[PDB]
Amino acid sequence: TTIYAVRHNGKAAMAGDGQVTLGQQVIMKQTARKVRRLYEGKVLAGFAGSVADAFTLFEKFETKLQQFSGNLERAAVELAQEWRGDKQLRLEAMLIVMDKDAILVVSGTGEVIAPDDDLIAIGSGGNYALSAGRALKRHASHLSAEEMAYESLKVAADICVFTNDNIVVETL
Amino acid sequence: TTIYAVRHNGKAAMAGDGQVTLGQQVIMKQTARKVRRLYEGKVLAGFAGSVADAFTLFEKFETKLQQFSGNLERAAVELAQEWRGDKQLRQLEAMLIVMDKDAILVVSGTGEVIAPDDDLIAIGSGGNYALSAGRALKRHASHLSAEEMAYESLKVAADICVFTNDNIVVETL
Amino acid sequence: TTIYAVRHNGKAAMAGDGQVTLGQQVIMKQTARKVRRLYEGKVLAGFAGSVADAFTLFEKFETKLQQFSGNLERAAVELAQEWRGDKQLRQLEAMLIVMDKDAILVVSGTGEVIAPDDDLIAIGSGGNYALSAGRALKRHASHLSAEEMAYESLKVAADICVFTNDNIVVETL
Amino acid sequence: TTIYAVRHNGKAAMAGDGQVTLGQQVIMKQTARKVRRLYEGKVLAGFAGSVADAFTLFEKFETKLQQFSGNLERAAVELAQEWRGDKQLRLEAMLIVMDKDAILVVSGTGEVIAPDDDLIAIGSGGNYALSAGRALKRHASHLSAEEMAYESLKVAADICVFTNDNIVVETL
Amino acid sequence: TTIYAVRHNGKAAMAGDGQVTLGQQVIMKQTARKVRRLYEGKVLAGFAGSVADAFTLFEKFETKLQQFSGNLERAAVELAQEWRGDKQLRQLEAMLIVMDKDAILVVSGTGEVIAPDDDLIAIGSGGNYALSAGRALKRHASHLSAEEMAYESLKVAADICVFTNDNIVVETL
Amino acid sequence: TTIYAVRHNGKAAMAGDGQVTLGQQVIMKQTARKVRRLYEGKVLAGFAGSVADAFTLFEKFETKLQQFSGNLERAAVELAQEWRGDKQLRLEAMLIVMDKDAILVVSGTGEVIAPDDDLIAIGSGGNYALSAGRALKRHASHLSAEEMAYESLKVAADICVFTNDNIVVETL
Amino acid sequence: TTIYAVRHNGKAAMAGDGQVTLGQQVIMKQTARKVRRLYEGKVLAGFAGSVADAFTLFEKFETKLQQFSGNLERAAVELAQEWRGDKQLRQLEAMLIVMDKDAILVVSGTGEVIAPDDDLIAIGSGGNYALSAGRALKRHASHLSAEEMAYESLKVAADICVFTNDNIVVETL
Amino acid sequence: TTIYAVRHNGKAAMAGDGQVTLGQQVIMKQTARKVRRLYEGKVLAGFAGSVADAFTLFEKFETKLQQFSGNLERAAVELAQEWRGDKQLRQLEAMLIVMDKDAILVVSGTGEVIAPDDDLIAIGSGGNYALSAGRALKRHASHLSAEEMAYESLKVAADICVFTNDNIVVETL
Amino acid sequence: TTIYAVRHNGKAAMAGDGQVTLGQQVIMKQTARKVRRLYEGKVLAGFAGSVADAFTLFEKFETKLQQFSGNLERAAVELAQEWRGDKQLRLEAMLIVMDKDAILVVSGTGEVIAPDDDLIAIGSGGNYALSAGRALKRHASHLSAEEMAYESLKVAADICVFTNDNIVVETL
Amino acid sequence: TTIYAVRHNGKAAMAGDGQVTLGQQVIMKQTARKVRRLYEGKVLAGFAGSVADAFTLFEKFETKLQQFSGNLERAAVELAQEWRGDKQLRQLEAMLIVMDKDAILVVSGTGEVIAPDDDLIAIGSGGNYALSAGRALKRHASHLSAEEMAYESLKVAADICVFTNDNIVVETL
Amino acid sequence: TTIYAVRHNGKAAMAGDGQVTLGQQVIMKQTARKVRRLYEGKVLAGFAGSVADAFTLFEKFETKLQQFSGNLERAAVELAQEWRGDKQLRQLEAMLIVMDKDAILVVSGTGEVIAPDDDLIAIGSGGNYALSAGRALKRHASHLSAEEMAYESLKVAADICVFTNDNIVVETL
Repeated sequence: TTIYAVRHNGKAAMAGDGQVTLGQQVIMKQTARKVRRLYEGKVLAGFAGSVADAFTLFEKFETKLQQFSGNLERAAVELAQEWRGDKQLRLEAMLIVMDKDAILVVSGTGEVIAPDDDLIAIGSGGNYALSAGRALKRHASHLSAEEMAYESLKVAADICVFTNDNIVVETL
Repeated sequence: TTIYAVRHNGKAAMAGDGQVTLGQQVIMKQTARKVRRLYEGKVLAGFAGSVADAFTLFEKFETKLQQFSGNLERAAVELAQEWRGDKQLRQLEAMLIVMDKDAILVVSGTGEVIAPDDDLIAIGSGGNYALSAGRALKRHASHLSAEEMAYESLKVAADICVFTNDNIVVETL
Repeated sequence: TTIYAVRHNGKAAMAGDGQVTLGQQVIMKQTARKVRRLYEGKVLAGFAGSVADAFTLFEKFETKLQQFSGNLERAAVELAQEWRGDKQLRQLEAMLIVMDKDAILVVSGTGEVIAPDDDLIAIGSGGNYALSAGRALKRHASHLSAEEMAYESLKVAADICVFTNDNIVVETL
Repeated sequence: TTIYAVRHNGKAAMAGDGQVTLGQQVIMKQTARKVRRLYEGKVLAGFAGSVADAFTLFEKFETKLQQFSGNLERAAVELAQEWRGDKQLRLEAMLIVMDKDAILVVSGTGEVIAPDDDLIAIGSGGNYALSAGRALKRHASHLSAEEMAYESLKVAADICVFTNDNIVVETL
Repeated sequence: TTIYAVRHNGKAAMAGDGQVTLGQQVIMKQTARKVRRLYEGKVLAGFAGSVADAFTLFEKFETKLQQFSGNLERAAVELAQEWRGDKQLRQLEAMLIVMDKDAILVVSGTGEVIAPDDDLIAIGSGGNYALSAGRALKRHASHLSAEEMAYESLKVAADICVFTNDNIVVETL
Repeated sequence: TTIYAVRHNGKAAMAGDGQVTLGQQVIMKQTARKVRRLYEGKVLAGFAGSVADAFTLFEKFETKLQQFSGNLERAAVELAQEWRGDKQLRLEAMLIVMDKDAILVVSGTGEVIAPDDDLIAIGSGGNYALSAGRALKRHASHLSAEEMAYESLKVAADICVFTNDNIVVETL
Repeated sequence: TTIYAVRHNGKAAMAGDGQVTLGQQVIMKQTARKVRRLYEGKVLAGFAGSVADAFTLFEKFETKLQQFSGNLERAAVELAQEWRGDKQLRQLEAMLIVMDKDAILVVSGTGEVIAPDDDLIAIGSGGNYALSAGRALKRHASHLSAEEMAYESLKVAADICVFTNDNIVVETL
Repeated sequence: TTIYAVRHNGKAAMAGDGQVTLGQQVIMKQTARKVRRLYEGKVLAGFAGSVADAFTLFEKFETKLQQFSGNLERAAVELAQEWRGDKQLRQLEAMLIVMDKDAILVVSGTGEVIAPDDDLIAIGSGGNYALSAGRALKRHASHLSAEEMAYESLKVAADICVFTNDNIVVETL
Repeated sequence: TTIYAVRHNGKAAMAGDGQVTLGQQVIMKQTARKVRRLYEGKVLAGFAGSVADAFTLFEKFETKLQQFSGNLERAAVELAQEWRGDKQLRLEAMLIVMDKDAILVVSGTGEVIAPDDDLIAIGSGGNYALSAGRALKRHASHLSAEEMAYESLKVAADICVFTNDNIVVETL
Repeated sequence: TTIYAVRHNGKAAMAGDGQVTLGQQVIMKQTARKVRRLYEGKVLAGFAGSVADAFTLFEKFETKLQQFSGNLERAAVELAQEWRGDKQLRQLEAMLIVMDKDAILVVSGTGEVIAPDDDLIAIGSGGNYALSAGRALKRHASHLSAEEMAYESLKVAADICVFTNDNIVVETL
Repeated sequence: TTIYAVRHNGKAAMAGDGQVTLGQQVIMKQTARKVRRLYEGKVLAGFAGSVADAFTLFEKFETKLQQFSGNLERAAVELAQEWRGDKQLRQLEAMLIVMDKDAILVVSGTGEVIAPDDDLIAIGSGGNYALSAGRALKRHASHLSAEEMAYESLKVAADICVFTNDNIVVETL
């Protein structure tokens, strides 16, 4: 799994692959959709874990956003301390959220991280898309956010055994 | 244990073996019936796991279907979230297979709800072998019926997996 | 990694993928060729482990093929007891597969030598998936040649195993 | 540690960082030189382990090259099966070698790998420089091999805690 | 410990040894009686674990026998899902065996409920040894009564299992 | 620790040593009293664990005896299933109880054991006093219960590093 | 991570780096600000763990600062016994550091509360390296202010600790 | 940490060191005060463990003393049973030392309440060394006062144990 | 397995059971003979391990006895340091040897132990026969050495799950 | 086991207990003599391990005492590097203690050679307890001879260590 | 153990403490001399580890110096390769410090030969603390001599590390 988000030239994008793996060994699905639209379509979210846990956190993050009038950082922080508060969800998959202004990553370890260069990724191949995204932002700034997100996922897909090239890109 | 569901040529079939193994070493039963009919004969379900856990998850799922108006996909996800929260029923190992005349779904104890792209999938220790046979059969032997594909895929899994025998029972919707 | 051999209808074939994985996570190569021709082109061999160990065992097996008048079964067995006798290669978890015009054999670090009952067998991460596909094709698609069978069996394994890709090279005898 | 090699437009390069880490926790040196010239300056080699093990393998690889008249692949293969043969050196650090025609990676696990796209890397941050190098080769082919090797190391340096930005680039 | 039940030729019997072992090393008792009569004498039950857990499960099973009009199969299944539902007894590795005039059932901490295909089954350390003896006697010594079969099966297990002695008590129905 | 009980010739006895060991290595006390009188002096009890756990179980066993009119076996059984029921006490030290008619051993594993020959023991050296007690009952039946209990403890004391010879014998 | 506090020559300072590391291998952020101002700007606090836990403990400590008339030592101690009393934060291996105009305190998941003997202390991965630098500067470079001391101590730690960078933010009181 | 109590020649003294160690490797404080006065100066108590756990157990013990009319022995046992039941306060590692003008007691997290036969005892990582010195001193150097024996025994423990220093503070009743 | 030796009233005896257990779970033989005669019938030996290891040590101990003219202690000591010297035999089963004058126990850990009271035992139930043998020597000295050895084994047999009552007693 | 050596007031003594323990649980001997006289009676030596290893090291040390003109310190050091150089005795966790009229030395499997700062040292399970007693007696009971000191130090250790008894044999030089 | 070498202002100094610890818990010596002079007073060497291993590696290094004509760098690398090959002398834990009037070097048991960029470095359990102090001193207290920096850096390490004491001995070239 790899989910990469990038704000570039007033355009925001988030791309994800489609592979689902069981027991770190077998492929069970190739066409999964891991990028979801939240909060009246003003937030692009993604989760590197299971769909049951993803939907549970997506729901709790939506009520936090409605509680704080779309304050992405404050909603993420209280979700993180609520997430760590739960017996069951306290899980090493990470959450990535993004509105028109900020990007954030929320981990089960309670870390809330905003990227320094408006680009970040999660999943088993996230550091590979992050590596390609940074080279693209510096040496290929003529690419759009959607193009950057797609090429970074494609780079990580050829490296990560748990990330395929069935890449879907969502724009805000 | 190997349970396999396939939708082919307008028919739906779910097969399963009958071996019950304890301690990953000893056989105690050879003729178990692992494929059950739910929701007044409209849902075929099976469970890789124990009997009491199967009946528990079977009841919660049928309850979910009546509450969600027969929506298999929405009931499977809600059951998955309920399954993960319950600390007594939480089995990362166990998996659930369900199928109606329209869709097939697998509910993981890890919380994953998977819909097969090719309308065939399997669970259990030998499920990936039946999955391999079924894919080959759907491609190069499409003349076989759904219940024939289900039986032949279970037969291949049984000759490879030590926890799956050839006492195969096929249920057709 | 997946390597699958099949002797079907007077033909022999051995196919392998091309993916090389490090640390069970990262892909370093996609177009590796793991099926090597041995003994004046009369023998096909494959190894599920590393390149260094593959060559070491290939040369030793080639030696004993000259030593035993090209007798695959006896060359395989004494290679197996020397393999186990070496303090180096005893720790290898990968297996070796060899075939000629008349026989298929698998040699292991366990000291195993297996002739398949149906003239088809596989090794590697997804070998059991290609084996299931091959057995289903052998029974319900016997019109396919050995070259198509080995190729189609590998693609089924490639779509399930995360350590096996579709860059499949089929070497026929 | 990260050592990245790339052949591009008839030019060959290999870059390495300078950080040395003890116990995966403390930095002991920042200016180490990890890229060495072998075989009359026709081979660029690098090792992701300790300098004693690096020099030992560098010496055995030089005699193999002189034995096989510069056959990089045949020298690497017999070094790998000799490497696995040794009681002590049988070690999870990897070796990278490169002449004017080929690039190779040799692991203590006996793997001899030639890259598909004339670029590869080793070390704790090697997959990050590999990720940036592939995005650069596709979307910034106007860069030279030396420039590509330097930017890939710099990308991996900002990601890997064991890789610093004291990057030295050697060209063949 | 070994407890073996058999319904053969219109008779039912359940036998158990008497050895109690602590720490898998030391014998504390030799004449324990592990076969208890339940439900107005119409049910025989045995537990391979400790006395405290045996009584706890015996009373709960006796409750559900009154609750379900003496239906063994359904009382066993809901006892199995409550057993698994308790944070206490979920960790128990021992199994429970129950029988009446018409059925034999084994309930486990795994949530298992198994009806034997041949009306004979066993539990405990040497249950598989008594099971093998019972199946051989069922096929080649069918003239023996259920009481002799259960007794002879236990003595075979006692001569192999270090945790099973010859102080065997056969309770017939 | 070793606590041995024996009924012999209408006389009942229970003997215990006095050593207390911390961390299975250091001696902290030599004069501990491990045999206690319960239920109006009609029950001799002993516990092979800590004094806080001993007093807790001694209290729960006394109320069970008063609830069942001195039925030693029924009180022990429901104590055992209550003992296993507790989160904290569910402990590998064992309990030994004895009235004028029966002897019982209750373990944290839920085992309730009456001896076949009216003699039994608990503790790290219990099997050694049990071994000597059985040889004494067969080849030295002229000894009293109190003498038998004392000599069995003394035999176990010279063998078990956690059992000293400060032996106190209580008779019913 | 490294956070170092020092009260020297009538001044108070607390400095921290900016590196955030995941899995002890990968850097996700370089410009984090881990020194937060508390209690109407009269208290500086820092946490070596995650952001969620840092805020949780910051708000609880701020509560007890109002609750105890701004008494750092007593607010720290009762925060420590509540921290240990929570089944959540008991498992936290990181420590908390707090200071006002008169005292410096470190609170741990161990239940520890330590006032430094020389009005200087540090926490985090490289805290002991900044502590050593601070003590050497306190003895042989007492002319430096508390702001320069805390800053220089962090740079020494940054050049040794792989989890501490040079993006140091010094908050003075 | 080493705390040692001795009653000798009509005087009672309890000594302790001042070293606070984290991670069994690093020193953070050298002048801690581990011997506290309780129950209006009539009880000397110390705690091998953390500060927050010490203050928690100190408060529960003083509460136990007021409820049991100053009975040290009955309060120590009741505190021990309360300590074992509380899953949040349960520390098998930690130990508590208490002493009045009549008795000395040690309360273990394992639940043991020990009264010394020779009216001297110690707790902490270096307690057995101070215990060894104190026994030798009470036998062959009885001319020393109780506070002298307490200091000299701590001084011997400090030169042997790496977790105990010579910053010894002696409190006399 | 239990092998017990005792010198008593000028008579020497060594008794052993007959049970052989595989994997600490299953009984494979009930009539094994574990007490062997060595050195012209002047030494009674026993081994608590496998028959292949027993015969190997029995042979090496016989040549040591012939080398030292029947010095039981000196032969046992050099066997023990030779035993620890071997790569394969360096094994937690113990050896027991006995001539007309001394009894010794030799462990794979290099311990050579002569009993203080002319009686000692080895095997999984050795401490139980040792416990009964000491009570018998003190409170039933009218028994012969052969009777004492038999009753001690019989006591250990009813306690140890790995020791049966097929007891053979050999006298010197 | 405890062995303690002391050179005090122109006298030298080495004392040891007699308890032999197997499996850290059971006592096999109570009157063992672990202090052996070496090198024409001019050297006392003791080993905290097994008898076989004690003799092996005793003979090797006696060899190097002849080899080095009875120089204890140099014979000890080269014995230490040969001890570590042997693949056998490298795994020994016990230590060796040697003394003559002028020096005391401890040699370890770690390769350690230590001369005590105060001419007294101990080895074995309770060596640190006898060491503490010896240091207290050296400071506050200097009138005792070396023979009484070594004897009294061992009895203190015997009353604390479960692997050390009171059957103490004091060998004077 | 902490050994620290610094070259400053035309002078070279190497300091070390005197604590010897066994089992990471108990002190056996407080006045050891860990800094040795080699190569006829031209080389200062120290060893974090045991005595016998120090003398062994000291001898092999001096032999390497005579063979390489006093070349510290070439002798250190050759010793490192020799150290890794010897399976009896291979200590991943141990480290070696050497220094002449020109260079400083550290030889790791992991095989690393490091030359400090700032001409100061340290080894041992508390070496990174002395390294932190020394860097701060070279920057903000350059007026101190090399032997003063060596002592003060060891003094800071000793007050933090539990395995390093203040019995510091400084050797100057």
